[PDB]
Amino acid sequence: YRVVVLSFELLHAPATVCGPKKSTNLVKNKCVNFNFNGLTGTGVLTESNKKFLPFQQFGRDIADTTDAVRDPQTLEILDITPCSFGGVSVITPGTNTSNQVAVLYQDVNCTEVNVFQTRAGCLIGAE
Amino acid sequence: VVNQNAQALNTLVKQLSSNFGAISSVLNDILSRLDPPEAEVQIDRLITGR
Amino acid sequence: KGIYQTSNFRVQPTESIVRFPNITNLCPFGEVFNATRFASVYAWNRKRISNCVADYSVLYNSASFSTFKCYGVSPTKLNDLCFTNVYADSFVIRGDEVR
Amino acid sequence: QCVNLTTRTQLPPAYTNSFTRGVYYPDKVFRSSVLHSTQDLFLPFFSNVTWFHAIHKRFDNPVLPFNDGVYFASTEKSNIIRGWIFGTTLDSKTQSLLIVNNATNVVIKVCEFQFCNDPFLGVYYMESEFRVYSSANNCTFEYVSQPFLNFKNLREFVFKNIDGYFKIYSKHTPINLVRDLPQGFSALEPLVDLPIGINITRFQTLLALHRSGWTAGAAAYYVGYLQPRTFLLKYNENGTITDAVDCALDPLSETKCTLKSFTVE
Ligand SMILES: *[C@@H]1O[C@H](CO)[C@@H](O[C@@H]2O[C@H](CO)[C@@H](O)[C@H](O)[C@H]2NC(C)=O)[C@H](O)[C@H]1NC(C)=O
Repeated sequence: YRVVVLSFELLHAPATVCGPKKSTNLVKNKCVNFNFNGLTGTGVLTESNKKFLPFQQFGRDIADTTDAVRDPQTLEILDITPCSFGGVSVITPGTNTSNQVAVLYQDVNCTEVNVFQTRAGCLIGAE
Repeated sequence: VVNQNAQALNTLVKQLSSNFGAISSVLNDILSRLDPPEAEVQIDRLITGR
Repeated sequence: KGIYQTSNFRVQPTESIVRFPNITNLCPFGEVFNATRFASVYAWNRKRISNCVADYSVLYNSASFSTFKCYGVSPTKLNDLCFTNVYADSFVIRGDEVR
Repeated sequence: QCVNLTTRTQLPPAYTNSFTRGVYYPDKVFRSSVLHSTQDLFLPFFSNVTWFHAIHKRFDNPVLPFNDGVYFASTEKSNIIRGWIFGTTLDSKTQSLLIVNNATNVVIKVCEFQFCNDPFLGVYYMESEFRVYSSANNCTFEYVSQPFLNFKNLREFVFKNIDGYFKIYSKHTPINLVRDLPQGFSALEPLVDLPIGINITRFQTLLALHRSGWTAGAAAYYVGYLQPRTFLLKYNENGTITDAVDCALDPLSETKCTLKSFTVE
């Protein structure tokens, strides 16, 4: 009988030998959770125009928030945009006058929710 | 006026990466590396600071 | 009559993404398990494994191994625990003495 | 094989000015049109760097400390400088690092070498002489890589050793100045990181002799040491570091560092 025994030593030296990493597929233009080499977040990934230096991996803005990333599989730059959020307000006359209302979604495009696009947001229920 | 408002807002945004005596300033890392009984204490420290 | 801020709108994530670099320079297990000859019991052969990535799933799923046993680690969790180095000690014994 | 050379002309080493040399990228983050403040191990501005010669007869290869990191500059032509020896005892007692650049490839090896008292190489007028170590028993790490490499070339290196990681940053510059370090600004891009995990407190340099006794080619190198301090770095629109301010040099620099600007009203 042929016998092989494997022993694992984990010491104060940096870890060197261990298992592979399983990657998924890359999807753009949608609000997803993401993990790039241990950098985790939530947002929408889009095509970018920034050009990193060949040793650089991440991109930060003035307030030190990550806004660009490089795909480790294919060395391409992707921009990271927060998923939409805002306030929801109800425009009404008095209940003494009517029960009709209109709704304003603040800082949200009308395609992601009588639909009228203002700079204040998207207005539904008004002519 | 403009500069004072921008500076205050930047200070508020920057205060969000301090750990205030916890183990980490990232909620997701603490949640994924520790269990709720003690992640609760760490999260409470983060909440009081913020 | 007026306008009142009643609620908060928030878009929720759809999927989950994990990205990592290409798997290269795999550990050469075939140099040990498929060796043309082996060593004696008293003079067992030792080999060091480091500076590579090792995939135990292909080693585990093989049906050619009569005994695959250990106690302190569950074999399905050997693809993530990450160690300093690996020792491989090989020999040939009697069928009864495997225990 | 160990050979002792006894045709040296005794002379103390020189000293010279650093100017604004020795700035490297402190991480892998892209930044565009930003003034960023970083605290790290840097070479202070206008510091006194030691100058070693190799002229004919001078053959400078002493044992130097490593401290918390080393800045190494070489003003070079005709390729005399070759590599470095790192370790604590530089013998077989403990583990030592060897970086060599022979005529073919760059070899990094972490072994228990037995180093000669005067290790060197030799070039025949072709390389056929290599007397550095007598034995090397336990090798934990090996790495073959691509070649790194009036005076015409300036080679700048930064070596650090933190949490078992040996970091090497490098930069190459075409100059036309003869004796001293040129004055200017250039950032050193990261070159390699090795998870060797060994202690280093002393290091040697490796030169190549010329046989046509023996002759040492006209070469010169400079050594400086790193210290912990705060710098203000300027990233332009392509993400390159183009200027820095040492926040502890003089009062004007401290004012600039507090105001986060290169211009002060
Ligand atoms: C030892 O060699 C055998 C035969 O070459 C390997 O078994 C083969 O594995 C491949 C995997 O790609 C299969 O497609 C074949 O069907 C297998 N053949 C047989 C006869 O088993 C085995 O994987 C090798 N072991 C190691 C550790 O390298």
